[PDB]
Amino acid sequence: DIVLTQSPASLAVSLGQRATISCRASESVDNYGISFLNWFQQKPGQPPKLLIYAASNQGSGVPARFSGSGSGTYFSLNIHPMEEDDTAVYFCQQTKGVSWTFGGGTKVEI
Amino acid sequence: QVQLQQSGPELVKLGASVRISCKASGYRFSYSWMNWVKQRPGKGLEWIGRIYPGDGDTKYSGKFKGKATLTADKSSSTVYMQLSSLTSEDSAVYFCARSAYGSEGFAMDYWGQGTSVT
Amino acid sequence: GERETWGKKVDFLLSVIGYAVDLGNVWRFPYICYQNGGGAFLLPYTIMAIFGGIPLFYMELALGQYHRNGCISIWRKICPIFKGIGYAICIIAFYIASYYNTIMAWALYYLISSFTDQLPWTSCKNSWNTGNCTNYFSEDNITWTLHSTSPAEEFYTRHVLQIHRSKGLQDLGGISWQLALCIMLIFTVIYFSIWKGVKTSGKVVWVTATFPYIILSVLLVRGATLPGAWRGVLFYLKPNWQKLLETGVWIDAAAQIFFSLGPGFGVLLAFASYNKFNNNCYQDALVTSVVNCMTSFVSGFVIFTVLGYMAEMRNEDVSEVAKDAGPSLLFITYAEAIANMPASTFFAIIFFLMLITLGLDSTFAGLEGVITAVLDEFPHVWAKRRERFVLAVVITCFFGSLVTLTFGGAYVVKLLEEYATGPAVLTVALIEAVAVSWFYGITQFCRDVKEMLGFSPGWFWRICWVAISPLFLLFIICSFLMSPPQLRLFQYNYPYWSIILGYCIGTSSFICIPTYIAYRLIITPGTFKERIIKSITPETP
Ligand SMILES: N#Cc1ccc2[nH]cc(CCCCN3CCN(c4ccc5oc(C(N)=O)cc5c4)CC3)c2c1
Ligand SMILES: CN(C)CCCN1c2ccccc2CCc2ccccc21
Repeated sequence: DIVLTQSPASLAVSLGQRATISCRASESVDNYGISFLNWFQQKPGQPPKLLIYAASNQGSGVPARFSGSGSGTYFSLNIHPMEEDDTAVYFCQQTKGVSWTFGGGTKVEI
Repeated sequence: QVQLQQSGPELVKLGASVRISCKASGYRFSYSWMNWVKQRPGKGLEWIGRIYPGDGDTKYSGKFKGKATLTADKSSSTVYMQLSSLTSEDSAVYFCARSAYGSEGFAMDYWGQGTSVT
Repeated sequence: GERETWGKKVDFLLSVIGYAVDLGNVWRFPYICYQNGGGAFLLPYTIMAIFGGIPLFYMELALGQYHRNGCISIWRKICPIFKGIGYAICIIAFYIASYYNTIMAWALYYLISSFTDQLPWTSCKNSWNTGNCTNYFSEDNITWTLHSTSPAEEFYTRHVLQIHRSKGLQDLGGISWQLALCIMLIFTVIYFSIWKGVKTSGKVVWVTATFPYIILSVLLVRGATLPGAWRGVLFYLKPNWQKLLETGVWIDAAAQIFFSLGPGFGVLLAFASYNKFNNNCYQDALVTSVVNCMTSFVSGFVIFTVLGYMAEMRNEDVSEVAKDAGPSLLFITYAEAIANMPASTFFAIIFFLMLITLGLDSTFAGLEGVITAVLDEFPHVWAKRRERFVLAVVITCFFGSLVTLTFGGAYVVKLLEEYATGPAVLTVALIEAVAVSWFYGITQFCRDVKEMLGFSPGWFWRICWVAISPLFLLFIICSFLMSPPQLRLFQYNYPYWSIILGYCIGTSSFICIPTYIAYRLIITPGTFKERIIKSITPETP
């Protein structure tokens, strides 16, 4: 069981600014070079489509707006300035063993 | 292509048991995990357990090992999780996420429809 | 402060046969014995051994037993100008203890990571990619792809080596702490085995050198019991006389027999320099070679009965089954076969135990050689405190081996394996043999052996040391002195500057010989003729 602290839990960002979402943990989840962590997005009434592999590599069928950076303990999701279509909840699901854990989610809106 | 399917919704009864199914197709499912999450209405996701059809390696977290025993049927391309002692808190949706290959960081690529129990 | 003799005669007879079989006889002999015919290789193995490895072995033993003066200080009694052989063999021992303990570190990691009831070679977990996984034969379906890799291969190249985090020799940053603290234990065992000289380095052999055989017996039994043993043993013993025509089989056989018997590396001298004078230096130099050959033969049976079982299970002939280098051939396919065996978690523990024990005593001997050499070279600043300078040589070898334990790992280990054992070591051995044979008159080298044993050497060794060994060493030198080095491990083509690096590593040796030759010719006075004639004859005070 790893603790996944997220902040800020709510981003009141408008159209045209680069919002940020932090995700810290005790580990040090960097394992075998590929930092075991992911980023999701749960639109209201939808399954959590995946965003980022290993907090750096893009997912599948996703625009290049959702970037990714960080290694070790501090993982950040520096989303490109977006419009009101990407209003959802973003989770930070690590994958380092043995029991994975989901974040708290940071809902974004104008 | 990869796509997953689940069963329909059920009813939450005090102490009853329910068997949530989850199909798989379009890939060699005998080597990819089949996660399970619980997204309660209004709150964030919560990891339930894990399974690996082909070796029987299952993991859990926070007493979910005695409340949800996962079972993988590698014949009909389906995975199960026999819930038990359904407390009023267990009335939520139950996705069936497919963990990707290990080199990608165990990415939950494809998700089922969601077997909500109420 | 006399020469500390061995505990018993068997105390040295076992130490030398522990030093003999290190890793060639356990993985390289079958891998080099199936590529070259299979049955047409044992004949160019035996008729090359008897001609170029056993006479050198007996010459080293007789020299060390008569002179009793080590490796670097024996040249002041053989040929003064060739005293650089000691410094050259010390540099060689440094490079080789640098690249050689990494394999033992990998084996110890496999040992300490095999205590789990389910070995981590059957499943396919996080650090082991699944997109190219599944090539393990324990599957009913016939799904296969040329890109798929077995889980044991991913365990060897992604968990212990972490070679996926290194694009080659261009960058190898990051050190494997789990291996950095794993090789430290092995070097601690080495120092605590050779921290007293021979009184403990002989007693450790009583359990380190005979234990690999006790494990090889049961492994051979289990392999012969396997369902599909004969399908592999037949291929191991199938002769292809059309392969014997090419000189490649002869070159490989000569290289294998030389680097398996290991004559002239400054260790057999240091060993024979300890036992008594009247000891039988013939009945122990003639049994060690045949014991090494029989060990290689039995280990070939083991490896190839396992490979035959694996091929029979994978529904495919023995070809196209783990065609790669030696360490891969022992850590991937054999590891998978062990993980699929019925009584798993036991045929892995004992296998890695034997794999580390038949390397520990070998490294003990390889370091004790140069230790005794440098000790009896300077008996005033040394030979009074042997507790020290062994810590020094161990820390030196460890700090030199700290580059082979990075995430690059095999990318440097293969280089130091196929460059530090090239024409440098063979030129050192050739110069040693031509100094003991041509310069130092073999008439005296027969008179002393006769007065030591009780009978002069027969006409077999009398003609070989002067015509066969210095010729079969010149041949083995000029063989791959022109062959293009094309290392290419793990589908990684080495850059061109790697060739210059290997040339410089080879030049690190065989530079001490001309250096000391010049340094000795300048000091002696007179014209060139007397300057030569002075430092050819032994001191003899
Ligand atoms: N300087 C220089 C220089 C110049 C020009 C060159 N062209 C090519 C080279 C080097 C190419 C590799 C040469 N090999 C290959 C294999 N090989 C060997 C075979 C059997 C064995 O068995 C064992 C064991 N049991 O340890 C060990 C062991 C080792 C020893 C040497 C080279 C180098
Ligand atoms: C080749 N087996 C049989 C000898 C033992 C290992 N030995 C080796 C190993 C490979 C090549 C040459 C040498 C020379 C002897 C030496 C000296 C110091 C440390 C290791 C080694």
